[PDB]
Amino acid sequence: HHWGYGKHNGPEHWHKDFPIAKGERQSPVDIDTHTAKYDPSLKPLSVSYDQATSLRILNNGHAFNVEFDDSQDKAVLKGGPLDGTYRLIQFHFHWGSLDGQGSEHTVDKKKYAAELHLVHWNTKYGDFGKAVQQPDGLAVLGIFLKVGSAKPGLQKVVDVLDSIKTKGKSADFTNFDPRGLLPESLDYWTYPGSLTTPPLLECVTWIVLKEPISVSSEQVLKFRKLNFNGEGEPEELMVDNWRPAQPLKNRQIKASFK
Ligand SMILES: [N]S(=O)(=O)[N][C]C1234B567B89%10B%11%12%13B85%14B%1158B%12%11%15B%139%12B%1061B%12%112C5%153B%14874
Ligand SMILES: [Zn+2]
Repeated sequence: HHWGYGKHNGPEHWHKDFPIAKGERQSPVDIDTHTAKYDPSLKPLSVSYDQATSLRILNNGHAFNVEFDDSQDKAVLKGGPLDGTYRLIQFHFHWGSLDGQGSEHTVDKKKYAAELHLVHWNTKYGDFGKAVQQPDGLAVLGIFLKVGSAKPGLQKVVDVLDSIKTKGKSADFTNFDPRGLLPESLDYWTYPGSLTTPPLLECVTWIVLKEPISVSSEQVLKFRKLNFNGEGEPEELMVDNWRPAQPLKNRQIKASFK
């Protein structure tokens, strides 16, 4: 009986194995745009993905992960609220069964069709496993997806999903450029939070871009053809793999923009 997104193992059950689910800095959250305050102390955000080296794409039974070589500083996030250098390790998405749901963060209670998480770790801690044990160990760049025009830089991902339909399947995925998944604007909201999946560790500086990217109906439909189950098991479509908004508690969301 492991964790997932169903009635019997979903978000409302996670706290039994992972008591930090009811912690003081859980993610995601609703971003109330009128309560978020512009912060002049924020430095410019630097997304440096030119040298990124993708390796593989994996269906882990919860989402698909595009993994990167993070054995040197090649694709890095710095600036904004961050002190130091954070290395890109992987990205993945959360999405819905319908276009009106799928994001984890919400904006004035609005749910987007999906949300992209680019996961980075603070190089001062030497490895990802050490980083997740620290309050400032990770920086996750969150980008909302809405349905409209196709995102050309997403299509290479979309076209490999056939090869990784079921839990445990992986495919080589070299030379993928994550720059093609970014919107024009780097305007963002930031707050201290957590991983939104077990182990729900309170180790993340969240940076959520205000500008969504647009993807086509056909693109998101292909996400929805993935499977939570393993090969030769009854088919359970990989949809609605999002955690809902959690209590903000003693936190302020800061805006990079006026
Ligand atoms: N939505 S999230 O990025 O907070 N958490 C997803 C994951 B998957 B697995 B590792 B990988 B890295 B860590 B565990 B799980 B946690 C981050 B990725
Ligand atoms: Zn995520």
